[PDB]
Amino acid sequence: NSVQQQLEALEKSSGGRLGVALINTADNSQILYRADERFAMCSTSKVMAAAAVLKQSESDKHLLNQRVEIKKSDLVNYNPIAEKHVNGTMTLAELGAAALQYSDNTAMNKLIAHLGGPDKVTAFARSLGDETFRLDRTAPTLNTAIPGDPRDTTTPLAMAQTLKNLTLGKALAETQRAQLVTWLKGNTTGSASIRAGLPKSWVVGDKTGSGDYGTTNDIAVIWPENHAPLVLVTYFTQPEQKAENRNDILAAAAKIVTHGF
Ligand SMILES: *C(=O)[C@@H](NC(=O)/C(=N\OC)c1csc(N)n1)[C@@H]1N=C(C(=O)O)C(=C)CS1
Repeated sequence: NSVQQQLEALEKSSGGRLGVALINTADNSQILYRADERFAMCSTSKVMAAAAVLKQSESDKHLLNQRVEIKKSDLVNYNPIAEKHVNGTMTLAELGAAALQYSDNTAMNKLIAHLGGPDKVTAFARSLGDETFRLDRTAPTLNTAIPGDPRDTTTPLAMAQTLKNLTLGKALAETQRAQLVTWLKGNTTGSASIRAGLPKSWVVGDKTGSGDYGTTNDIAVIWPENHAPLVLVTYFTQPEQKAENRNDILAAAAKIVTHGF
């Protein structure tokens, strides 16, 4: 079976819908599966919000250290870092780190509020040439992941292209690019997702997402030991609202598409 056959078979066995885009930066080749179809991003959208703040910081040397007050009323469904800082402050940099490395939903909301709302995140994506990304809601409602709902969606290929631009390319100034990469590499939430399908010693930066409809996502940049980087988006969603999330499917997809590399 070819790689395409392998992916189709994975989806068939999955009980849902799998979206994969891998970009091999060695030769600009791609491994694409439903890559122009829309999926709910869930918390993978946090990369775009953090990057939008990094872009602003290029032209404001005080931005990343700007204090943001954290209140009990800011707490939502999942906020392991922000809850430690109630009655105190976190900087915008600390909010970026918490959003990306712990998937702190309060931190995401502070980034969105700072930027001026979800539509400002969409505008930032558009500024990078991403015609597909849209952010419509704050956390946690951006994770409803209802089949066919266009809110808070993108396609695997659009997200792979933009993640490449953000981390390895044309989107950010060098210090800010490096900061985004540092954040992604230090993610704590991705052990069982793309990372689990790769050689243990490969360096990886990623951002996960999980939502309703068993929606289970991960977006990654991967640095092999002897090869150019790979950029990989694995999105997965299921037909029933209360389906279990399935990080194992993402690991399995990663293993399939990184074979040989
Ligand atoms: C991002 O995806 C976000 N997900 C949620 O807050 C969830 N629902 O909001 C309606 C959700 C659905 S299933 C589940 N576990 N959480 C955060 N993302 C993750 C992640 O896996 O990246 C988390 C660690 C914290 S919650």
